[PDB]
Amino acid sequence: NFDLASLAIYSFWIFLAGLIYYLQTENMREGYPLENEDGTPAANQGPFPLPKPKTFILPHGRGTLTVPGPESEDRPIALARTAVSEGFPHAPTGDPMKDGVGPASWVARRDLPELDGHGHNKIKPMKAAAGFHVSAGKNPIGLPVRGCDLEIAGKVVDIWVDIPEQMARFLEVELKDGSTRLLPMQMVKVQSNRVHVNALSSDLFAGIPTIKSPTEVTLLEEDKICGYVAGGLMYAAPKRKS
Amino acid sequence: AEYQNIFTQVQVRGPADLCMTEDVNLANRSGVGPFSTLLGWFGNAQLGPIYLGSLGVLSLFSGLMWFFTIGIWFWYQAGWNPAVFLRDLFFFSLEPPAPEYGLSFAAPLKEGGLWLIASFFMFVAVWSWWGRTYLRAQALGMGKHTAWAFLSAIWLWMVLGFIRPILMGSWSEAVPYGIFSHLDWTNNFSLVHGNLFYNPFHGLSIAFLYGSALLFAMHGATILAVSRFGGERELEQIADRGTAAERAALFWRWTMGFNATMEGIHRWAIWMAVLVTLTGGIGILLSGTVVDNWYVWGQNHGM
Amino acid sequence: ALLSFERKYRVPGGTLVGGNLFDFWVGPFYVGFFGVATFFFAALGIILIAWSAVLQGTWNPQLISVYPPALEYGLGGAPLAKGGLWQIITICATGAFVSWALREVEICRKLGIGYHIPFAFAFAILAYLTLVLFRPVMMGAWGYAFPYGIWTHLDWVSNTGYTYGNFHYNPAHMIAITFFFTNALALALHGALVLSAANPEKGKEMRTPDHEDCFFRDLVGYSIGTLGIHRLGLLLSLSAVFFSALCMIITGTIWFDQWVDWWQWWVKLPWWANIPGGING
Ligand code: BCL
Ligand code: BCL
Ligand code: BCL
Ligand SMILES: CC[C@H]1c2cc3[nH]c4c(c3C)C(=O)[C@H](C(=O)OC)c4c3nc(cc4[nH]c(cc(n2)[C@@H]1C)c(C(C)=O)c4C)[C@@H](C)[C@@H]3CCC(=O)OC/C=C(\C)CCC[C@H](C)CCC[C@H](C)CCCC(C)C
Ligand SMILES: CC[C@H]1c2cc3[nH]c4c(c3C)C(=O)[C@H](C(=O)OC)c4c3nc(cc4[nH]c(cc(n2)[C@@H]1C)c(C(C)=O)c4C)[C@@H](C)[C@@H]3CCC(=O)OC/C=C(\C)CCC[C@H](C)CCC[C@H](C)CCCC(C)C
Ligand SMILES: COC(C)(C)C(=O)C/C=C(\C)CC/C=C(\C)CC/C=C(\C)CCCC/C(C)=C/CC[C@H](C)CC/C=C(\C)CCC=C(C)C
Ligand SMILES: CCCCCCCC/C=C/CCCCCCCC(=O)OC[C@@H](O)COP(=O)(O)O
Ligand SMILES: CCCCCCCC/C=C/CCCCCCCC(=O)OC[C@@H](O)COP(=O)(O)O
Ligand SMILES: CCCCCCCC/C=C\CCCCCCCC(=O)OC[C@H](O)CO
Ligand SMILES: CCCCCCCCCCCC[N+](C)(C)[O-]
Ligand SMILES: CCCCCCCCCCCC[N+](C)(C)[O-]
Ligand SMILES: CCCCCCCCCCCC[N+](C)(C)[O-]
Ligand SMILES: CCCCCCCCCCCC[N+](C)(C)[O-]
Ligand SMILES: CCCCCCCCCCCC[N+](C)(C)[O-]
Ligand SMILES: CCCCCCCCCCCC[N+](C)(C)[O-]
Ligand SMILES: [Fe+3]
Repeated sequence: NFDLASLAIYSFWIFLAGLIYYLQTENMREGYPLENEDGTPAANQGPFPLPKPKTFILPHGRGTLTVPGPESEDRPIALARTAVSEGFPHAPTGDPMKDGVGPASWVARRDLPELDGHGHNKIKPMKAAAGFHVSAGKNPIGLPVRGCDLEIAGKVVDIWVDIPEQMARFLEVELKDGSTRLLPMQMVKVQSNRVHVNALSSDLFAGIPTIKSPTEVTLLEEDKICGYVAGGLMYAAPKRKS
Repeated sequence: AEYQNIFTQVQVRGPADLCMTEDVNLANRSGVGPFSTLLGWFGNAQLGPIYLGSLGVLSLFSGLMWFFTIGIWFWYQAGWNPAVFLRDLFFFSLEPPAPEYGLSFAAPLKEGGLWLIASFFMFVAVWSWWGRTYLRAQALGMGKHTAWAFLSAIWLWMVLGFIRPILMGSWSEAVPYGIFSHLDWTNNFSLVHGNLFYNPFHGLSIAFLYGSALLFAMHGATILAVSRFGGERELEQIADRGTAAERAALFWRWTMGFNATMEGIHRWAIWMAVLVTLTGGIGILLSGTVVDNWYVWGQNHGM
Repeated sequence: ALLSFERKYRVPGGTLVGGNLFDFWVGPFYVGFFGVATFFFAALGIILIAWSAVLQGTWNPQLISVYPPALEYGLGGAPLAKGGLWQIITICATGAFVSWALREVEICRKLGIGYHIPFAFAFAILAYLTLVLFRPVMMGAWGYAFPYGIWTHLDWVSNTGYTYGNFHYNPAHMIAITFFFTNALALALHGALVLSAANPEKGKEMRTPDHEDCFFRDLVGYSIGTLGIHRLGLLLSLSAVFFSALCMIITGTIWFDQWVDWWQWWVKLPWWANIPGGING
């Protein structure tokens, strides 16, 4: 009536309830405790406790991160509460593209470049990566870059490539006024004669944030560049036709 | 329409990573082979180098002896005829000794002795390979998760041909070496034991197998959708959370009320997959050892 | 309530229908127009199941079961108790499932991410529809669909499979199982690989993607890479469910014998089918 097989399956469901509870607390190491829409801690936090802290040791002497810890956005958030009660949207109080909110948001990451295994810059533009070149598909360097209004914004002058992983992560585009911005690889459609970008119209390339160096990008600069560009999908909608 | 990040658009080559530094004993490393344009359209294009230590030579040799032992036997059933060999490749079978032979090794070659010899070669190939997965990680300073996850598969395998047959009294309970016959063995095993759908550890095994497809479809789609924020560089997103990890988590929070962290999702993933063979091996091990009829056993205890 | 980093993301916009009338949250859940459709279909469809439970006469959850109309009913509609519940619930389920996918598309848009997730979910919806709508319609009866019960729906699988001998011999079923097992192999390695880099041997710094790629090249001579593994995982799971629908949709519509007879197209080929010996000689 109470088998060993019977004992095994009751045991397993008990292990399972403990495994799920363990797994859930492990995924509460970012973002928790939950907050009310005014930034103060919410009363009802769920029935799983916060996890005891753990520590990663960054290579090449870059410090130790410990999660969970005190969370700070570390930047001004340009949005207004619109509602007496909770649960409603929050209004951009500015240029949400320039202010970095909504689908245009970025994160206050360390203002350094990602570092590969031997400690070198992880992303370098081809002009400075000792050894690299193009090997298949249409080579975009030289090609004109075109936005969602169907006007041109400049030309590809380089490719920023992943040194250890050997892939292209950015196009470097030169603007009508002669400066340059980085285009994320994922956000472009390379073709036989051009390079097309639905994210932005020609006139919003000038607002892609700019780098403090011509052969290194930083993690904080990568977040600003990419958040801006994807935010164009919503915020550059008036330009977009067809 | 929009770029989908399913196939790489432009491919770039540099010097290949020889992977200096760390503790890998480069005496057992090969050179680096060709690169593949074909492979580069979907993933990396670097082929090799491979690490071939003493433990990997052992694995690879007894691995081939397993394959060749079944091959000879397959040719012998073809009467050494090349045309028959092809006509019946999926129908041949190398089989364990008859039930009368017990747990004995006296069985003559043509009546199961060969099956014991192949299974010894298999046994060595899989285990020395498991030592490889622990040592290659050890060399690079990594964690042992790959070895431990491998241990879940070896469990089910070990139960099928070795632990359950021993506890049963005869090698004839073990699995044959053939394409269609191992399928036939599987269908009969469920019949002999009164419908494996009613083995609750088989039902768990299926929930985790379906869930592994659910989980991997969510996680792949989710990382491809935040790749535009460099979301596939997950270790840095663990070191320094970016907008990629935050957009990903908020999609799931907004959709089903909870969500993961860039690290934590890989814990879910390793456990989902591992529990397929953990619960599977248990289900098989109790079949016929402790329960002969699962459907009947089901009625007496719950459903 | 909110994740600590969440607020800057809750901006207006992205809806496909309704404008800002459903553009708000309830707890963690985004609502949107299709989060209201999702609620109607799913609630009603639940009310039909509870009602089906008093008819059958039990509030035991394990035991409740809802069957399609009998084969004799064909494709026409059935009395509510003689099959119509299943028939409506099916509409309710299809409604909720598709509404959920379009809710995911709104969410992708307000967050400005790709539309990968609800696209992958649509394969799940189409395997479902293959079983309850496509295959039953192509054969002529709702009765070829499966019953909605924890334990009954398992017996339908067994009855259906054994109608064609050992269903293992369905070649599409072979390819799909091959994708299903390979998916779980890849899901296990990818979890163990990334967790071995972020959680390395004691007394060591965090590993880098350099080491992920070194580990697999040591191990098997090739590494698909951090973007390949995620592409690969999606492709594995989605092709497994594709050949699932493929293996079920040809069974009993264009193929009717024991599935093992399919393999004679190779064994009975005339220029080796008469040879002495082997298995088939
Ligand atoms: C795929 C081909 C077959 C099939 C073959 C099998 C086999 C074989 C088995 C199951 C088993 C299960 N199947 Mg079934 N099953 C199919 C169709 C379905 C559908 C559906 C709407 O199409 C659903 C919801 C289910 C659901 C389930 C669960 C009862 C159980 C665990 C699966 C799991 O973890 O999945 C992965 C999903 C997750 C991990 C996420 C959580 C899923 C939750 C648990 C599903 C909730 C079901 C709920 C009780 C029913 C809907 C109720 C409404 C809420 C009102 N099956 C079709 C008919 N299914 C197993 C079992 O133990 O059965 C008794 C089993 O052995
Ligand atoms: C008619 C047939 C019976 C049946 C009989 C069985 C039997 C018998 C078994 C299963 C088992 C399984 N069943 Mg059942 N099953 C049926 C119907 C189903 C249905 C369905 C929709 O109807 C489903 C979804 C399943 C699902 C499953 C899986 C969850 C499970 C196997 C997991 C796995 O990853 O194995 C694949 C993985 C392995 C075998 C491990 C491999 C590890 C080793 C080390 C690999 C070595 C490789 C070697 C070296 C090869 C060389 C390769 C080269 C070197 C490259 N069954 C019916 C009821 N089922 C298993 C189980 O555990 O049940 C409890 C099992 O043994
Ligand atoms: C004894 C029976 C026969 C046999 C007969 C059958 C039959 C008959 C069928 C299969 C099918 C399948 N079999 Mg077979 N099969 C056998 C042996 C096996 C073995 C084995 C090791 O022996 C394996 C691995 C498999 C494997 C499989 C897969 C290829 C496939 C099941 C997955 C699928 O289609 O998912 C598809 C996924 C879904 C349908 C999920 C849909 C989910 C939807 C969109 C949402 C639900 C959400 C839910 C309601 C939400 C609830 C609330 C939440 C909890 C909040 N079979 C034996 C020989 N097999 C099935 C198939 O191919 O179907 C197409 C099928 O019908
Ligand atoms: C957690 C459960 C899942 C799982 C996990 C898993 N498997 C694993 C691992 C993990 C975590 C490993 O670390 C390990 C590995 O190294 O993966 C890359 C492994 C592994 N899983 C394997 C297979 C496998 N896993 C399976 C299943 C599963 N693995 C589960 C779904 C299955 C099935 C039936 O579903 C199989 C077949 C291996 C690829 C590998 C272990 C390798 C090994 O032990 O090799 C020893 C044998 C040899 C080195 C060589 C033998 C000779 C060969 C027969 C080839 C001969 C070829 C001949 C010369 C030419 C012709 C061939 C023809 C086809 C043309
Ligand atoms: C295609 C690859 C895999 C996949 C993909 C996939 N599924 C997904 C997603 C993706 C990418 C989602 O985005 C979505 C999600 O939100 O996940 C958290 C979903 C999801 N996959 C789910 C389940 C599920 N997926 C499964 C399968 C898989 N889904 C595939 C293997 C299975 C099975 C049996 O293998 C199950 C059980 C949910 C967790 C979720 C879908 C949630 C949803 O659509 O919710 C809205 C609807 C409701 C809350 C209820 C509607 C209820 C009906 C009106 C009444 C009940 C009817 C039903 C027919 C009864 C079933 C009886 C059973 C006893 C058989
Ligand atoms: C060209 O032809 C030549 C001859 C060159 C070839 O090489 C052709 C080769 C082939 C045609 C190969 C064909 C191979 C197959 C069809 C193999 C298919 C295999 C399977 C379906 C495997 C199914 C599962 C088998 C299992 C579960 C085996 C279990 C192994 C045991 C756990 C090991 C136990 C050890 C024992 C009993 C020995 C005891 C000794 C100890 C030291 C413990
Ligand atoms: C409602 C809850 C009910 C609970 C009922 C009792 C449960 C009993 C326990 C179940 C076991 C669950 C935990 C299993 C996971 C163990 C975590 C683990 O593995 O810890 C060591 C880990 O660091 C090593 O890996 P890394 O962190 O990567 O080094
Ligand atoms: C009654 C029979 C039950 C089953 C018998 C045993 C079967 C084989 C067991 C396999 C378990 C799977 C591997 C463990 C889970 C995955 C590992 C994990 O999540 O963390 C591993 C962790 O520690 C890291 O170790 P270190 O690198 O040494 O710190
Ligand atoms: C000279 C050497 C000859 C080599 C011959 C080539 C063999 C191909 C085998 C497997 C490739 C598929 C690998 C898929 C499983 C990998 C799972 C994984 O962890 O991927 C992450 C990635 O490896 C890092 O980011
Ligand atoms: C069965 C697989 C899914 C298990 C669900 C685990 C619990 C999810 C709820 C966690 C709590 C969410 N919350 C409120 C803290 O945000
Ligand atoms: C699992 C291995 C799959 C590798 C096959 C890759 C197919 C080649 C795709 C070429 C892509 C061409 N294009 C225009 C998208 O760049
Ligand atoms: C030192 C090894 C030399 C590298 C050899 C390069 C191979 C040619 C690359 C083209 C790829 C061909 N293909 C179709 C397999 O992709
Ligand atoms: C080094 C090979 C390991 C041998 C393990 C398998 C034993 C095989 C038994 C075959 C029977 C031989 N004999 C003499 C009884 O006919
Ligand atoms: C790590 C993921 C945890 C998800 C939990 C999945 C629970 C599914 C239960 C299916 C029940 C099978 N059975 C035969 C015991 O009834
Ligand atoms: C075991 C299968 C059932 C899985 C149910 C999914 C868990 C419910 C998730 C909702 C959690 C959100 N909530 C209510 C905590 O805020
Ligand atoms: Fe990942």
